[PDB]
Amino acid sequence: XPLGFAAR
Amino acid sequence: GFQTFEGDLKWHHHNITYWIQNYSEDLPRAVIDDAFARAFALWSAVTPLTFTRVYSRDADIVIQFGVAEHGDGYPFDGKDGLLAHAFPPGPGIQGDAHFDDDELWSLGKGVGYSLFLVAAHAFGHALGLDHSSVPEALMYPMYRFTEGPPLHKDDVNGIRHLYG
Ligand SMILES: [Ca+2]
Ligand SMILES: [Ca+2]
Ligand SMILES: [Sr+2]
Ligand SMILES: [Zn+2]
Ligand SMILES: [Zn+2]
Repeated sequence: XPLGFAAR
Repeated sequence: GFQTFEGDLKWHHHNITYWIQNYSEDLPRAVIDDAFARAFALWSAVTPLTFTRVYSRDADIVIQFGVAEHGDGYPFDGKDGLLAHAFPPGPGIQGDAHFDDDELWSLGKGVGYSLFLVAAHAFGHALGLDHSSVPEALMYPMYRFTEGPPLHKDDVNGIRHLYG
């Protein structure tokens, strides 16, 4: 695999 | 790795169904339902797709809040870091959107991460979009809160290359 969304 | 997806990575029907399998306790259930509806509404305005909530795993897009290892071999990492992940359109696990339940989920101005903004991003993938290198695009890989309209040209350009 999935695409991931990352925080600062 | 060696895993491959099936298909061309876009939907080939216009009524996309979704199933909210569970909830973060951080917001009322209806507020979460609306946050997902609002995220879907961003994309339905600029595509020929409709998004219909269903109530079984028959759905194109299955939505799950998970902690750590939550069933797909791609574990979440606890507070902060990875916030969510999503699989491109197709059968089975494809299309699905998962959110890290170890996060504090908020809406705008809340002290946690915006469920609305994160869902809008994840759903972008669940429709077929890749990450953008445009820092202000919704599909940029890093979360930055904002109150301005989420979609940018690069996002609409990506989505239209998929659906017209
Ligand atoms: Ca996390
Ligand atoms: Ca939480
Ligand atoms: Sr699916
Ligand atoms: Zn992403
Ligand atoms: Zn997952």
